[PDB]
Amino acid sequence: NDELEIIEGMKFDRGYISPYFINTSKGQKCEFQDAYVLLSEKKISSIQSIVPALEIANAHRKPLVIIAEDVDGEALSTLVLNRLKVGLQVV
Amino acid sequence: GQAFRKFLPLFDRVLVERSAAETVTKGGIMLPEKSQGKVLQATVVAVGSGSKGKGGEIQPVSVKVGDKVLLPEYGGTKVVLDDKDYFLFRDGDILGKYVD
Amino acid sequence: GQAFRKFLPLFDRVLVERSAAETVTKGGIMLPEKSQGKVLQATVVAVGSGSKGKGGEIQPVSVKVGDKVLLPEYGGTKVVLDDKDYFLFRDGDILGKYVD
Amino acid sequence: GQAFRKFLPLFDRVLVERSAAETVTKGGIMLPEKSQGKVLQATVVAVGSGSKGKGGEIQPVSVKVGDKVLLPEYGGTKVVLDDKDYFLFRDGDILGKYVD
Amino acid sequence: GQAFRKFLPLFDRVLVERSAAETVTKGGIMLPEKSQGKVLQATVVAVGSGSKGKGGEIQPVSVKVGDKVLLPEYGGTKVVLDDKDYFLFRDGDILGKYVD
Repeated sequence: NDELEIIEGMKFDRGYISPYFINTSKGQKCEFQDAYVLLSEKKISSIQSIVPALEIANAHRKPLVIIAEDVDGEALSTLVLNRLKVGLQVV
Repeated sequence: GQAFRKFLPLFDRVLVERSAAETVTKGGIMLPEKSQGKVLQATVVAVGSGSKGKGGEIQPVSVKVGDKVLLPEYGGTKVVLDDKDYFLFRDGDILGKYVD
Repeated sequence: GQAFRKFLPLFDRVLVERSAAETVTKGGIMLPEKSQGKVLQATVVAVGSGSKGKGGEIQPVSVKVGDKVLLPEYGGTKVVLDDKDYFLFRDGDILGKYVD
Repeated sequence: GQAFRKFLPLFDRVLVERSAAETVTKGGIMLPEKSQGKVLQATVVAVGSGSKGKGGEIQPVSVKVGDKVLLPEYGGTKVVLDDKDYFLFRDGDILGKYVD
Repeated sequence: GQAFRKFLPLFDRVLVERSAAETVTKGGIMLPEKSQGKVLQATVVAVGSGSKGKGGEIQPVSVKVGDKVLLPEYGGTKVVLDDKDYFLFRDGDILGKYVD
């Protein structure tokens, strides 16, 4: 049968970089409410460029979604480590 | 000269111990163990007897055991005492000294 | 020697602070923050005790804290004190001194 | 030492000013501004205090302000005073001196 | 100078013997004979007469036969005495000395 699907909001067809950020088992989704959004035009590589955003997010106890050109090894390692060992809400 | 764990530097060499690297920022952000690299803060644990590079009588080393020093980022010789790592520099290589 | 923020240079090393770079021309034209590069104007913040390169007794450093100096464009060691950046040179590397 | 525009060379350094390049030949032929290159005629504008390379007491610089000198073609450090360009050499680098 | 097996070092050279490498860990694990490489623990077996690098009268060597020393990882000259291997260093190359 034919179907009609309505897509609302802003859907841009890009997935999570690492499976470690998933926090919802049913459906394999990373879901957050009242999240900060960090928009980066250029690639994020170094730990200095990424740590301040994590500090700001953790100070206010809010999740953080980082939309960027790409995330490199050092920053990604910091993100996954903090998410796994602290429960930091990041994606 | 002043010995340390039965080891005595020769001439103007100084044996120092590097401080522990930071693992958590001033906030709550923890750091990967591969990102700290090398730290330039050290404490002097052993001192040699005197400088052979001085003409005539040899001069004493300019630092004393227990001082906190700022090291260069390129020098140092690795030694192991009681399975702990210490670094041997020349008295002229130490960049600076901290005071309290 | 004269200390600064609990840091003391050794021998004939001099610790200096670089001046702030220009951001607006003498007119109203502002400059990109990537174009200023490095400035060769500095102020002396700390001085060592004396030169080890002099035979016999060591000689005092030729500059005093507070002087304004013209630095070379290739030397200098980076140090951090209270999260601010300072540069460590040798007393013989300083190109010139300004007077008022 | 003798200062110039509030600038004083250190040790045995000499600050000199290059002469203006020729723009018209002895006849009526004018020369492109890209062809003159660099001129080796200079006038001494500032002199340092003394040579650190001499053992014992430091010796005075061998030239005085106002002399006309023949410089080498490979050395010199560029400095700017009141937006005018001056060149800093070592006292031993100056090739020759002119007399009247 | 003190001889050893009818061999006498010249000037400030020191002849030392390397210690035997570990073959079994502190537990029961044995190690391949190709993995130990080179050991930096040595015992002094012969000492020279004095340093030719000192101006004027020559100075005696700073170590005595029987001392245990920590050697550098890059120097040393190979010699054979009674089919056993010994290593010849300069008195200034020895990194450190052990005491009991």
